[PDB]
Amino acid sequence: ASMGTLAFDEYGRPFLIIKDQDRKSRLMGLEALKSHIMAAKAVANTMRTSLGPNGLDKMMVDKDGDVTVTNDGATILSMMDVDHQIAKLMVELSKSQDDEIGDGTTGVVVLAGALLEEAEQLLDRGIHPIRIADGYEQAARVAIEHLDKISDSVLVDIKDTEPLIQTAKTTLGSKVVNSCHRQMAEIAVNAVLTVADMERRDVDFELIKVEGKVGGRLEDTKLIKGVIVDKDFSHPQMPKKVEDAKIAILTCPFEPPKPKTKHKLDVTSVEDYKALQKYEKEKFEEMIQQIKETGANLAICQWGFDDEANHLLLQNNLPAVRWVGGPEIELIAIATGGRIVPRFSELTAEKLGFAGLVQEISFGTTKDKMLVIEQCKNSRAVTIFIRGGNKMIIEEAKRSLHDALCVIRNLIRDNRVVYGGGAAEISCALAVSQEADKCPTLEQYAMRAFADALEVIPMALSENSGMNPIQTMTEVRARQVKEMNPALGIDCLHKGTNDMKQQHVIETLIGKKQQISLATQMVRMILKIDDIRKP
Amino acid sequence: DGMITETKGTVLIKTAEELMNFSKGEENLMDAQVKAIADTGANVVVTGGKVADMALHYANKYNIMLVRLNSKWDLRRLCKTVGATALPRLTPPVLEEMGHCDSVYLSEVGDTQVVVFKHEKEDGAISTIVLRGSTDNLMDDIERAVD
Amino acid sequence: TNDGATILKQMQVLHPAARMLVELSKAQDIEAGDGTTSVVIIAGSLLDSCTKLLQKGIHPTIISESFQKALEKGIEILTDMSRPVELSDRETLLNSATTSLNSKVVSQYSSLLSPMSVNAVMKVIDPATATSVDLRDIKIVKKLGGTIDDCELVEGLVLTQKVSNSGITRVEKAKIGLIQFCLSAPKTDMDNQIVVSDYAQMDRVLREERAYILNLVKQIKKTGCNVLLIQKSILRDALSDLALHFLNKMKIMVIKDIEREDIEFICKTIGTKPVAHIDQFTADMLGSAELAEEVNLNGSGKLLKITGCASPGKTVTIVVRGSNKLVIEEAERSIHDALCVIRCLVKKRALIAGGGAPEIELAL
Amino acid sequence: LDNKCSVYPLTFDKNENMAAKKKSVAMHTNYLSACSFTNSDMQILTASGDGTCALWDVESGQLLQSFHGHGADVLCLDLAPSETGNTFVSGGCDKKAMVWDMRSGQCVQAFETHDINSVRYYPSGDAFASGRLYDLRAD
Amino acid sequence: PLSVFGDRSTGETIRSQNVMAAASIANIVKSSLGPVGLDKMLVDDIGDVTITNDGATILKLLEVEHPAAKVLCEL
Amino acid sequence: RPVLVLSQNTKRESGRKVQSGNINAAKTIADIIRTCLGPKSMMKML
Amino acid sequence: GVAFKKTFSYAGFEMQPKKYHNPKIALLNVELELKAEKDNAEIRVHTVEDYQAIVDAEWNILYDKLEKIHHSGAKVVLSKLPIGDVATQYFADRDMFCAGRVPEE
Amino acid sequence: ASLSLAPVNIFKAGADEERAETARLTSFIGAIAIGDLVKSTLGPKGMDKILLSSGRDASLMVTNDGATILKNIGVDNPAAKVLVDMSRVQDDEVGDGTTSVTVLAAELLREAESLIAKKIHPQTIIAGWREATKAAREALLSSAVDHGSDEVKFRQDLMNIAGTTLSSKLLTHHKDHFTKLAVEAVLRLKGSGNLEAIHIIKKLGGSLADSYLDEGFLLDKKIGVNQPKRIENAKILIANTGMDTDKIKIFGSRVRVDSTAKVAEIEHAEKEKMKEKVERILKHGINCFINRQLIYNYPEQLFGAAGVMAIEHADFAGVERLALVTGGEIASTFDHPELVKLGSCKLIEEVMIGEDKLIHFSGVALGEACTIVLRGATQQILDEAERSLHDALCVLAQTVKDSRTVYGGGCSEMLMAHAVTQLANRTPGKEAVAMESYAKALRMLPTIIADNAGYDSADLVAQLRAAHSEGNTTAGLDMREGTIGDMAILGITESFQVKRQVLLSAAEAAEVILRVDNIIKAAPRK
Ligand SMILES: Nc1ncnc2c1ncn2[C@@H]1O[C@H](COP(=O)(O)OP(=O)(O)O)[C@@H](O)[C@H]1O
Ligand SMILES: Nc1ncnc2c1ncn2[C@@H]1O[C@H](COP(=O)(O)OP(=O)(O)O)[C@@H](O)[C@H]1O
Ligand SMILES: Nc1ncnc2c1ncn2[C@@H]1O[C@H](COP(=O)(O)OP(=O)(O)O)[C@@H](O)[C@H]1O
Ligand SMILES: [Mg+2]
Ligand SMILES: [Mg+2]
Ligand SMILES: [Mg+2]
Repeated sequence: ASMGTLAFDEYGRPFLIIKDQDRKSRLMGLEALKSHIMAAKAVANTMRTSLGPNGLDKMMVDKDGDVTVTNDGATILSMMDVDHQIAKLMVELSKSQDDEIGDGTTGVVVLAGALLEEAEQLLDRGIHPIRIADGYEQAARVAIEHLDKISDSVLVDIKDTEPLIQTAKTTLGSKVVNSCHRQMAEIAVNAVLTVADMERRDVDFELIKVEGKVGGRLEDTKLIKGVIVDKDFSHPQMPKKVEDAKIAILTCPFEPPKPKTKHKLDVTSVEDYKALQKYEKEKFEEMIQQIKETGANLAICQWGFDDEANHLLLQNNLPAVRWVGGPEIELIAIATGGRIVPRFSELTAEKLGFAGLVQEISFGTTKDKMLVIEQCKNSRAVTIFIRGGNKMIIEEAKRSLHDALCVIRNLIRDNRVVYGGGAAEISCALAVSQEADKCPTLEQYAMRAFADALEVIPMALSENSGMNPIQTMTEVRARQVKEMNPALGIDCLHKGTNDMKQQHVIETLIGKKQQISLATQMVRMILKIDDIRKP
Repeated sequence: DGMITETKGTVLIKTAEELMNFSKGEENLMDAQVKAIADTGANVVVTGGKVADMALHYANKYNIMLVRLNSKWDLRRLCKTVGATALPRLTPPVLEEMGHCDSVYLSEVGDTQVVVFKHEKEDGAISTIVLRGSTDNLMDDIERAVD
Repeated sequence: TNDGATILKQMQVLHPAARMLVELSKAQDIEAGDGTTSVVIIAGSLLDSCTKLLQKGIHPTIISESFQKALEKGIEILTDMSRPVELSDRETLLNSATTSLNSKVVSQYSSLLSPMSVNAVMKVIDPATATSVDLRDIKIVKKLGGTIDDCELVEGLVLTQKVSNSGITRVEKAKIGLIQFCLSAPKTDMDNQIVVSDYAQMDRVLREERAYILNLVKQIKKTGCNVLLIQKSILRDALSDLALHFLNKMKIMVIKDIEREDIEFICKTIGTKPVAHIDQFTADMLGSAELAEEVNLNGSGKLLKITGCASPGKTVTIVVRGSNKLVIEEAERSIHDALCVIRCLVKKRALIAGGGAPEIELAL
Repeated sequence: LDNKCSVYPLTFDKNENMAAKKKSVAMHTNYLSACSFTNSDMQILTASGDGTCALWDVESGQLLQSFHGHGADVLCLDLAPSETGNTFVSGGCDKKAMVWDMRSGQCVQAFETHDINSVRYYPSGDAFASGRLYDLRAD
Repeated sequence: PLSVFGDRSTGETIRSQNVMAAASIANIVKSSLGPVGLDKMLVDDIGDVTITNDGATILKLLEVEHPAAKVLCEL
Repeated sequence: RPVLVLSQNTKRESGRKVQSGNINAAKTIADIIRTCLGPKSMMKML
Repeated sequence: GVAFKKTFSYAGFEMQPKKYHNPKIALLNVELELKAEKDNAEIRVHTVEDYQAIVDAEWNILYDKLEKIHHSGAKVVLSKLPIGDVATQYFADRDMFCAGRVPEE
Repeated sequence: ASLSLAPVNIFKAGADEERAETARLTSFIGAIAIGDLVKSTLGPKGMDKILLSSGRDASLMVTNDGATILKNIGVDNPAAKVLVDMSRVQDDEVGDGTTSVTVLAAELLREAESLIAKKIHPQTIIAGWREATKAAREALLSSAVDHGSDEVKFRQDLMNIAGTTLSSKLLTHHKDHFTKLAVEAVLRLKGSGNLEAIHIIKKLGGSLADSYLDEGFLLDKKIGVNQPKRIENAKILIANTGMDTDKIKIFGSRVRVDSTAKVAEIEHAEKEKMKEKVERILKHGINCFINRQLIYNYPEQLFGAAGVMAIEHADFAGVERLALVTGGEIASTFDHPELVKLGSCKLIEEVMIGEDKLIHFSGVALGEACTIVLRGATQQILDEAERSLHDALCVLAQTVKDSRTVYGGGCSEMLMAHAVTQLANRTPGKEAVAMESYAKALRMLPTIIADNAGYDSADLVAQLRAAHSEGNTTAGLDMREGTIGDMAILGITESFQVKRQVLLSAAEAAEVILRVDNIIKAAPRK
């Protein structure tokens, strides 16, 4: 049953087929499926305690000892050091949910674990696993159709951000930033709405810069309609604040020009030496005067520069910053409305950006200075500056804000929402159960198991909130059947009502559909495996 | 490709005009050489060495089929079976040195991609037997039988 | 060694308290230069008393405050029991130096070293105005061989470098010049190559290089200089062999490989202004001296001594000699202790009795 | 036994052919992780076990600048493309490669996606081997 | 799951293993059947030599560690 | 943990090789004392 | 049609428009960036005016290639070879699209 | 089933996970161990530790600073890592409070452990703690007093703040002298926040009371050979030029001639170029010249012949401080003498400090840059004095930036705890229990302060609680004898920013650690 086959032939002579066959292992048939289901159940049960507003974080430590306190399912599974292949499949499922949607990376794992757990008892009764997979696919189609049916539409206008704010708040409710919950949702919504193509087109996350710095308080996190640069004015005696700055973006180092090709300049006489010295001095003066002629008040370079250029810039009342990174150059050019100029001779007034205020920012007793460019006219780029009391909450706030931005992006793509709190899962389970009654008996078991697996999310929310899972879920389902209201869910926060619509617990329909689809496909793929051949 | 000196090459640039004209003149020279080769009526070019990008571009422009043969045995066998002389430079071939084949095309047999220099007469210097089979060992045995 | 600081530094103590005692000894050496063992003994005795004080049930902060009060009272007592001194009183200085040297290995030689140390300190300061002594103005040179009785106080400059010239080892009425450039083939800071295309260019290069070197040497000689010191140079030959030949043919002693850190000391000693370009090399930047000769230490090496200078400005040299290296090092440490004690007299004009009298009076 | 190298070229016995000026600073002692000579022979970059890159001048012999900011000891460092103000990278045990500029004495750029021990600049200078490849123009 | 300190084989694996063991035992003595059968020579690792055609003797002298083969030997 | 239908140290040889080996062994035994036959035989030291 | 992943855009790429309604596509095998004219090339000048002329000549070579591409009327530029930041910004200024290092397939 | 307690093994070799009991236990043990370690160094009667490095150098460091203690230790417990990072961030944001925040977080986590033992869901604890933190922060803000308007009252507040910050450090022996020192140093900054403009020079030897603030500035560089060693009415020119083998920035340039005469001519041309450079510099009419980079022998002799004192190799910090203290402009080009401002000072000379020679700038023009000389009997004493001054200077700079002050000596902790208790008394549910535990930790802070002094901590804390409930809002611990007293009268004040940051950071880190229910570790590299 293990290690494969071993006979050494019926004639005694050696019988070796596969290299190192005595050192390899093999699991076949039903026990392989049981082992896979057990591993997936272990992963899902580990993850399910971090589901909902009352979820608890997992403290992940990598190989170098660095600590990552987090609640994101995809991050937890990514940093988890697993060796089982099915656990790796779970990790990849979470990564897929994170990439496609950005939220619900924990619900997919719990759903997959529940599906495999039900499939275990289905297999114990002699049902072919392919039949279970087919029934799961049928029930998933039914559930997706039901979600589309019970979905609701919201307005994604910029003059009314209340539904967007509510959706972002629902996304952030399970994270540590729920103390600054409304401010976080506000800044995420404003960031996404600022940088987006309004015809339901994509949202370029490269235009959202998420920057973190320790110190201050978490409430100090703010959205800046500009660029926050990790640099400062090159000369220490330059003014620290420039207002109504005419910005010149340059990618040419403020140095004498140098050909790219292998070049040698020959000095053959004293006159040649004097001419070379004069050429150096004149090039410095000429580049500075060319920058000044455009009327610019501030210069940004990408490749740094030398002492003569620095003092010439200071002498002409031209604040400047050097060694600004390429992406930061692009962001500054986008925000300020100025073009990127590759050399001084091509610099004109019309290529200058505009910033209402450029300032150098200190951070207490730390000697670190960071540049701020803001008050642009029609900035198409934003920066989220995150403060905190330690680096760990800063990283957690970064990923929570990323979740909120992803959710608003999904709303931009499709403006159909479904009320969460387990209401969607309960209604889907009810629809699946109703459709299973009309089904012929054989697939009925798979569909019923799918409904029972869908029931896990409200039960996990109930147990995480301290309530009795089965009683609460049963009562909520009975209320959903009695009165036509697919919005009744689990009162995780004990607000006194079961209706998620008044509680404004809002989830994107795309997220739920992706959750169900991905979970069903991964469960089918795991059910189809019946052989393992690890070394 | 454009042949270079066997001793050592160094493009000595002393003026801006030379710098701006060197690459353009080199490309024009390559175009002239390829067009001179094509104007003889040649439509298939076989080379034993590497193929430069500009040379390939100008060969594509003039509708010339390019086949590269690494082995010199293959080059000599192709010269025998076609009737061509392996030119040592990139000069256009004279009428005696331009070999002729009744059909050259790219084809796929099974999985592998092949280039076929096919005659139609029941003669020629070299004849090829294509061996099919379900196993490498079986085809090796059939090749031994053919030998 | 008998020096407390050296003893504590050499032995690698591992307990943190011992490390802080070593640091305390270093600080006492820095501020005073003597009493380096006494301060450590005092600290050890104080902590030994703190043992019984703590066992009696006394909080450490109370002990520290009481010790601070005792220290203030003790400073008052010590100041009261002392007497003032004047730097013109040579006997007091000699007695202080002798008392410094009693505990060291150089005690039978104290009759030679105590006046030597007092003279060394007095020669580098202005007694009427000096408020501190820079001991870096006193250079100590250790040469093996001989006996500590052979220790000498040189009023001029002593250089351990060897004379490049052979046959010129003694110059009277010397005119020393200090050079910071190189006497070799011309070489610019930028990359430079000489391109030869004709046969005539070869010997033209040779002749022109010879002419350049000859012109440099002639310009040097025209100022009347006869002793030449060449600063150590890297990336360029400081002294070409052809340049050395020309200098030797013009009867000029040449000393090369002069260390960069010693330029200030040499200029302060013999009154020479360093020259970095041949254009600025003139007679007024030379340092006149009475005699510059290279002496031999009876087969134990050679020394270049420039004794007698027109401007002997606040700088003296001490030559320390001995039978073996260990006693030479200990003699250097002891002489340093004596110099530090005279420095203490310079800083604070107050004298106190010794032999445990301050400690007994303080205890009572 | 363990050494078998005490008689190494330390003697450098020649006929005084202008190559004897090897300098051999060795003032800081410790561990000379990288004694690379700058393309302009005026300056020497040295890295020690303390994690600080040190720049020395061969002529004066004085420590120009000590470059600190690396998380761990700098195992390897390189030089600029040709001179370009000697914008040099520094790879150490802290998994991070960063660029320094003496015109300001600051870490101009940093990269962390890998200990780096085989830094080597691209001939153009827009990138450098990270034995990976980091692009200067795109960070 | 079982946590039994041993190895387990189930299904077609054990059945085929038993068949292989029985077939090996049969092939050991299959060559000593009938008038044109030929005897064997057994060496007992201390130099003792046994030349025989009887199946029972051959199966008793052989040392066997597979229990199905043991079943055939006792048969 | 090999299956080991037979013991680990059990070796089997069969076929023409066995017959050739037996006949060659008998020939070798004969060749040992071939020369010790007849009135003109030579003695051996054991 | 054809679709492929984004290929390591340079600075100034985000300023290029990301949708066209009848573009003309220039499929190139060309390195559009400032670089040594040739591997064995070596420039020898003895005058500062010649130095400046050489620098401007390199820049003019790059800008001549870019102008030839732009005047063709194309709006999407695809290359098998790297496209530098200078070319990226040049195309962004003209509301053009560029993508270097496209795989050959 | 569990990820580790399952029949199938889902981990690599060395990977490990810790579930509810084990995770909470490890977190609480680590946090409480950190808090116990860093405490007993708290309050005026706190003591110092010894940090022995196990490396090759075996560096020795005695200190009272909590952040430095927590930074240089080998911490493997992840919750302890969280607390260490929190202390480091607290040090970065404000100078002081590193020990207080760690102790507060440890006490909060200990109370959380007790509450968990009492079968209270950690989410309830977190909610109660959030409400308590809001109430305490509001009370502390309402209790703040601002004196930034009145000059004399603000100076008194600066005195009191510096004294309170220094009271727990080794400088408490000369607290008055060092308080005057630090306040003068900060006030000389003219409102600038540049703590780098204050230079602390540690010279061994001498007593700690010999430390002083130089009325001008002290530089640890050297003067050239032939240059003057004393300048009166100096005209400074601070520069950042090469001034050494100054090569043309045209990097492909080279000398290619056909004779050595031409090479000699080019060399003379280079020397003439440097001479013209020096002449251009001298045309500004200056007496002194500070260059950031090196000055080689030829420019050095040119300056000496000109009778101009040239100081070489003053690093970026040096030239910045000289510009701040003298008002000069750091110049790198000299084609416009009239556009460059020159520094000025009454006198420049060389002074002896111990056995080292330093350059002394006296009668400086601006003086917005300070040099503080520290004298001590040991290196460890010098380092600890420097750390203590750094804390004091940081707190004083923060107070200058934000003049709001709150009373120390446990007064703020009692007030916040009383507000939290008042809130809890009106709150139903176990959130009230969580709020009460919050107040218990807040009161435990001055309890530890009094315990470190050997006093009767319980009685004093009870008296403080009674006084604060009665309405005596300024009552606090009087460490002089061991009673309670008026903190306003006794002059123990603290920066409102520091106390607010301590509260907020401690509460936030306790909340972060409390949310953890599982610890998963990857296989270590070693
Ligand atoms: N205020 C709330 N009341 C009830 N349920 C909620 C509330 N906020 C979130 N939930 C539910 O908690 C579940 C988990 O959400 P969360 O942990 O934020 O992300 P993920 O879906 O990745 O686990 C969601 O399905 C959502 O329906
Ligand atoms: N000739 C002497 N007679 C009595 N006491 C002496 C004599 N010489 C030195 N001492 C005492 O010996 C003590 C130790 O001095 P020494 O060993 O020279 O230096 P240190 O104080 O550093 O140990 C001094 O306190 C001094 O008073
Ligand atoms: N003279 C004093 N009287 C009473 N309490 C004091 C006094 N000085 C300091 N404290 C208290 O000691 C506490 C801890 O400060 P300290 O031990 O200096 O280090 P840290 O501020 O880093 O914790 C502060 O909260 C302060 O209120
Ligand atoms: Mg979520
Ligand atoms: Mg003594
Ligand atoms: Mg404090």
